Amino acid sequence: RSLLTGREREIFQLLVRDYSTKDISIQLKISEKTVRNHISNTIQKLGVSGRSQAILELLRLGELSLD
Repeated sequence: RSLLTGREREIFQLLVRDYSTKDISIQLKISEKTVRNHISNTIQKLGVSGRSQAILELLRLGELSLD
């Protein structure tokens, strides 16, 4: 079992790829407000200061790839 849902992991894998929250919402077919709230929720779960430190935490945990 993971610390993220499949959806949360897919959102952060697209931030690694320099997608805007607007691009991400289109690709995953959800609202941009929901993309933002997922990101906020993960930031709080990981205890980190923002999106950059969320990405680096999830790379350190083996949840994301650099590519």
